[PDB]
Amino acid sequence: AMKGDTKVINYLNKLLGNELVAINQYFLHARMFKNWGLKRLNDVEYRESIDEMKHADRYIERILFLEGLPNLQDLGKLNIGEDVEEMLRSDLALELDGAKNLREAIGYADSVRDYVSRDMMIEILRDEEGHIDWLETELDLIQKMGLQNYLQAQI
Amino acid sequence: AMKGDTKVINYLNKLLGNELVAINQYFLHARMFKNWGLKRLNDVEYRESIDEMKHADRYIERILFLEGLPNLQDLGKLNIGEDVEEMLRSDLALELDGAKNLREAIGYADSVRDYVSRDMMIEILRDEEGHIDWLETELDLIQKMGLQNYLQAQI
Ligand SMILES: [Fe+3]
Ligand SMILES: [Fe+3]
Ligand SMILES: [Fe+3]
Ligand SMILES: [Fe+3]
Repeated sequence: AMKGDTKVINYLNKLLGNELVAINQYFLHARMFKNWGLKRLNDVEYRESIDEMKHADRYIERILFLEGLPNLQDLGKLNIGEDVEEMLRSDLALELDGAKNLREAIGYADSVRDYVSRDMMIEILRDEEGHIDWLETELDLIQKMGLQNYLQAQI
Repeated sequence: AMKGDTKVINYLNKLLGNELVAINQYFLHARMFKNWGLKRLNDVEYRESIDEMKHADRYIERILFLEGLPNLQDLGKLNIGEDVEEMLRSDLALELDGAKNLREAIGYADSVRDYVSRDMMIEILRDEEGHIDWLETELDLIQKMGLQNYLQAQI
């Protein structure tokens, strides 16, 4: 019914890619956390991978509605941590860069008056910023407490 | 309780990577098929992504049990098709190469007498070969019938 802007489509595909990587990374990390007996951390990672799945859905829906083609695009490795701090750091690196990409896209969607795409991305960004926030606190505590002291209060 | 062979672990991580890519690709393709009104094709792609998820689980379980670390490793783009034939071809390219990697790994697991890893991979290979087979038939029919004639008998 309506072919959308092609740079918007190109942005949506870039963001979709970000989500797929986030999905795979939190799936792995969640399983590693669980293997260690860190219920709380596994719980949040697991639910996060579910959310990112949901974002990915929204993105694909939107590309298809705009008569665009899903088109990844080199996702890019992929930094599975070897300890909790490392894992959370890679996660936060992924999230921050994702948020950036979202902010640029939202800008461009608005310039070209794709308010539907813009508003969808804004809703998603809000989600991103909450997890970013959560992540920055955990890493703060590991810093302040020390990784071992931090873990043991999880257990 | 038991640190496993490190080349086996390295192989398991390579195969895990293959699964993650397969998961992301069939998730996308399944959604594209569905957007076109191809219930049967979407149904099989969707269920396939579920299976590959299950393989990924088995792999991560096994790496963790062998005191190995999940470690991807450049997944590699990623070839989303633009029509059904193209999509199925990319899928089959992915599957065949995956099967190959499995066969090498199974060989090596057996040489070093990791029968548990070997047997797990054999079970997985059997799954791979069935979908490969299914895929080779669909592509045969598209060839014999022509893509349009093929589709319309789906609908
Ligand atoms: Fe997201
Ligand atoms: Fe997020
Ligand atoms: Fe598989
Ligand atoms: Fe398969």
